[PDB]
Amino acid sequence: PGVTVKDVNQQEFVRALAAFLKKSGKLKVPEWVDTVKLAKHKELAPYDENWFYTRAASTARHLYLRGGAGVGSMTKIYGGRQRNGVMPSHFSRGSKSVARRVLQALEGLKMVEKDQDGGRKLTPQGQRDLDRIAGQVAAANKK
Amino acid sequence: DIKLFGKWSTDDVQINDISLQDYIAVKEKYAKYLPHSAGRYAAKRFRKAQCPIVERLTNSMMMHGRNNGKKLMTVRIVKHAFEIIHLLTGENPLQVLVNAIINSGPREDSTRIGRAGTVRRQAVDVSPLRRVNQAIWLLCTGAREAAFRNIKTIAECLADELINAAKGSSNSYAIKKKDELERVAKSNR
Amino acid sequence: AIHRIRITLTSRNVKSLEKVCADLIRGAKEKNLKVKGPVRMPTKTLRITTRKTPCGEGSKTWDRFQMRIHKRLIDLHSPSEIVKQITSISIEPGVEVEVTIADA
Amino acid sequence: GHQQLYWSHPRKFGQGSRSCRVCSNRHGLIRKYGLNMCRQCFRQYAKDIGFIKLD
Amino acid sequence: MAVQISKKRKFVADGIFKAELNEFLTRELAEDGYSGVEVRVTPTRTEIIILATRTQN
Amino acid sequence: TYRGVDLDQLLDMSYEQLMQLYSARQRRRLNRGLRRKQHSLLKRLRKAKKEAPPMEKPEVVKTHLRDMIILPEMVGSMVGVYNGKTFNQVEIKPEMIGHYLGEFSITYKPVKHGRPGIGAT
Amino acid sequence: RDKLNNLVLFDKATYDKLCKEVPNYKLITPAVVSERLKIRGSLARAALQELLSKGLIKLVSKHRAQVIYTRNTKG
Amino acid sequence: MSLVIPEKFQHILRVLNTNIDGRRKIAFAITAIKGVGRRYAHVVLRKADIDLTKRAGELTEDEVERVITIMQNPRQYKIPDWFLNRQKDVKDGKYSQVLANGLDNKLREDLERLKKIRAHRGLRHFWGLRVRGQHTKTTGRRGRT
Amino acid sequence: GGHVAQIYAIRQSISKALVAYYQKYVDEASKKEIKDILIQYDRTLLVADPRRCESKKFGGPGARARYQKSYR
RNA sequence: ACGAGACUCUGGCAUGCUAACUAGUUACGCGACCCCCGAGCGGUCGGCGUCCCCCAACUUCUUAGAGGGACAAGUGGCGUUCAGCCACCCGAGAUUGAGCAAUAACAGGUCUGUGAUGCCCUUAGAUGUCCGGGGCUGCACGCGCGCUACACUGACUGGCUCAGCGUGUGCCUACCCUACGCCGGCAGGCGCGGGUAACCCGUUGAACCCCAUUCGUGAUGGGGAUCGGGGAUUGCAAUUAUUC
Ligand SMILES: [Mg+2]
Ligand SMILES: [Mg+2]
Ligand SMILES: [Mg+2]
Repeated sequence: PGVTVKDVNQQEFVRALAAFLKKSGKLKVPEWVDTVKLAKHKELAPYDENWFYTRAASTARHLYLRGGAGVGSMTKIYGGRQRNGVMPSHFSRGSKSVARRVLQALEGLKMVEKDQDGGRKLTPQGQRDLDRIAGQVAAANKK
Repeated sequence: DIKLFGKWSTDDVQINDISLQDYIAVKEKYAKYLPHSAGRYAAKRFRKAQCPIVERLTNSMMMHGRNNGKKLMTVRIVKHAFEIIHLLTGENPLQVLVNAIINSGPREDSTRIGRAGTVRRQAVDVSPLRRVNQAIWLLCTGAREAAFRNIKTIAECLADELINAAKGSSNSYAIKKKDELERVAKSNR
Repeated sequence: AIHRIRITLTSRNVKSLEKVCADLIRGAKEKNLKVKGPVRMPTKTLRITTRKTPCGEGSKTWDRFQMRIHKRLIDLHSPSEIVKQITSISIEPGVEVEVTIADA
Repeated sequence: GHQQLYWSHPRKFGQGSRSCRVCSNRHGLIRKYGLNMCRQCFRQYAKDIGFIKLD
Repeated sequence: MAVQISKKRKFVADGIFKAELNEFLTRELAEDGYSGVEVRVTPTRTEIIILATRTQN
Repeated sequence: TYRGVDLDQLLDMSYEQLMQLYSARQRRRLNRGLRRKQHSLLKRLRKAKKEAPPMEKPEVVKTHLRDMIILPEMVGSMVGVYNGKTFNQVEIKPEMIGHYLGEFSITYKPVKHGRPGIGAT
Repeated sequence: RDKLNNLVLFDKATYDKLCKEVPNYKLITPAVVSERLKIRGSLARAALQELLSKGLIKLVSKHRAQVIYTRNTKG
Repeated sequence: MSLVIPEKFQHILRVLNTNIDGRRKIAFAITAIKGVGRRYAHVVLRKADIDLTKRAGELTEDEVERVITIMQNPRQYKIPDWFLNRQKDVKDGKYSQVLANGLDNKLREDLERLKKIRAHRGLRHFWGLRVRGQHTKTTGRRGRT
Repeated sequence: GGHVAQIYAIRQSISKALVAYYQKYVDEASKKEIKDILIQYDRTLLVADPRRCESKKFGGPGARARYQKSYR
């Protein structure tokens, strides 16, 4: 039976697959993984020091759903509200360097590749492990 | 039979006084799984009477100005606090809700146009819609002022308000204004 | 040819638009052509809103001006040298008309 | 006069270059859809352009 | 061909044409009894028809 | 000293690396065009410096351009800068190189106060 | 009601108090235990999960703002 | 989490030139000194390689001075150039973060040096008025009356 | 739409889809016996909500609300 | 008879009609996927094609034209049993919002909207016009319209998931919206296209909300005023701080 990423809770799934990159450490992490401030509208840089792995888990899942996306599309997805303080809050996109770095990070693992159109999409093997993990979390979640 | 939130069968609740048998809306006919339905229960008159009570309290709780689009949040506030009730007492949250409402529903009020002495001149009995209308309002206001700056949050802050109102102990903020309103009407009879 | 030609039209008033297009559609049928019916786009509404008063004195009243743009297009698979005359014998001075060739 | 400073200041970007196309005024302009008309004159000629007060 | 105007501005461009056209003929044929104009537009050979009360002068 | 580098290296050093010890604003300003108006002011400032007798403060020069940055070249000058009514007198000394001539000639005398009249109910 | 400000990693004297008293009543929330003995509220949920690890308190709610616990079955 | 209060739990400390409270969390306790904010405290904490979940009180002696060396010489301790307070200093030009009563008198240096040069900003600082171009018609009234 | 507006559109659609399938491919005596029970309960499962929204007027921040008038 | 109403636009209903390669939906043929011991018409796909002329049809979804539909119509109750009102059934809808808007009036505002204008003033050391700099912001105070808050119906970090109006490259006029790849922590920068537009931005991956973590009732991880330093963008010029 199954198992795709659609039939598993994405909240638990993204946690599970982020553990996979933590377990199989090959995703090249930039030097600044401790100091990015991570999506300018945000402050107080993320609590989890593995924030690059949960980000990498998250962007991999997102692309599997809506492929053919670039860096600018990634920054919009993770863009949150910027609280201007005394000025009313607005919407601001995430930092481009972190989304750029993770996008190339999946390239070094050969999960994603450039296409004839702008953006990159998961390769056959790239979405293969994503469904293996989706089955892994479901069986753990199911029982 | 309706397993509200997967529990709390409807067909055990009893309501004492004849007046709110017509009004209390916890009967199996309007036995909804959740307190959320945009059913136009305020577009006309007299429809809010048949609107389910569990919808009413979760709809009045959504009121301080800072939380006006939080219906799903108020559904979790009642659904959590209903657990605290059934956890503490073991009987039906639905039952104690109705006992809390009928106990905390003020009957006598004062309203007039002459020279009001203390509140108004003439003591006036309430209709059994404003009675249930007001009674929910004290409960909602009874959790709000307690949960404002306390460590305890609304789930228990509402919870202790109902059980105190249901038994009757003069320590709940809701029933504390109820009898006070009753006696001022008896004062200016 | 045989050419996959398309003819488009656009204006602000619709009563002429319905009749003038149907005139081209009926002209196509009497010419016995493989004719694609009138495909019609969502309308375009221009929403200029203005202060409504020349000076600054008023009760904060405004002026909501509208203009609707409706565009439709027909498609054919008939030779250009045998469809020019029909698209030319219908004028309707209130309308805008554009042509493009089979390969576009 | 002379030609070196008569128009030395640039009528580039800004309110100086822009103006109404009827009254040469530089207040209450409407550049939307390239009108370049002030609000008073636009209300005056609105029917001729085709902006109709539908609702 | 190279620079074509957007349709929204285009219907504005025709609309701003007749507005000023009617304005100038109003100052030009005022004593002649202007009484309005009609611009019979075609893709190439646009024609303008005046509605004067005394066209003879 | 200016940025840990003293005034002696400031006078002889070139424009292509004074941008860095300048702040972002003045670096950007010099990165783009330096027009002919301010070149002449520097030209006239240099002529005033050379025309100053030894151990003598060079003569006052007046200007309208209250938007120039101060350069190491013309430190030690008497520059009169218009504020709209008069040319305010400003002396030039080492520690302004990252400021403007308009920053010193104040364009308004500060208000002391006045007793409220008919308003202020 | 002025200020409490007195909670730093509740000591052994308190320790024995909650370990033999908390599992003997039904309403356990990080807020009430914070009121009950003196607790602040941060180490409250740390205490409840530490008790939850022991297997003597039963969790019923498991929500963000409300983690509701109850005593064991009696008899 | 412990059986009793940790034996060397310091309720008050004497780091630098103030008394940071020990009960508050470490990332928000060290920030109490001038010159460090929420982000500066968090980054220097990571360079110290100490966990965030602990408090300031139980932070033992070794981590007391390990942080101090982090935040007086950030440059050689791999703190980014974008993070410092006194970047490109107006007198010395060293990329350095000032974090003490030094910051109190460094900030005091600007007010006088602008005052000594009679800059419009310094004069407004001297007169107590707003210096960044605000409007004083209907605000700032609480400072005079 | 939004989260809940979508959440109502799903349940509304599947109820109509079931009865439409029931009416077409099996006896609707069964469809009449299923149409009643979900009518006596939450009529919204088939009848769509006809109220969409109300436009904003140029006198206040919203549809019926007005900018606060000050005359003192 | 004018005004009200009627009227026009708009919103809701039509699985009824006309049509959709600038909207698509199913069916199909694939291609990758996954459980596979085999399942198997298992399901995932906003991945591909199905008008280079069938390799399939169709309009449910989207769009917009013609229409229809609602009228106190039906049922009861009240009412002179009149005009109507109340309740109920069936119904998408039993009062959707606007636009227009009479007789007139007011020394209402506008000569600073106009090559609209009477009269007066000025007209070469200009009250014409241009150029440079300042000012319209300037602060013992008072008032109004607002925004942000005074928090644990909450902030913080992380993750999941959703819209609708409408705009977009220029008469003047140079100034458009921008995908993607790379560098930068951000601000941004550099190349590389697309779009005069249901084609590209854009399936508009919006916020709130939702789900996990930390805080713990402390002017506190609220609040973000004032204030220092640094970096970019716009411009010919950013100081009195343009903006970030
Ligand atoms: Mg508003
Ligand atoms: Mg009418
Ligand atoms: Mg500041």
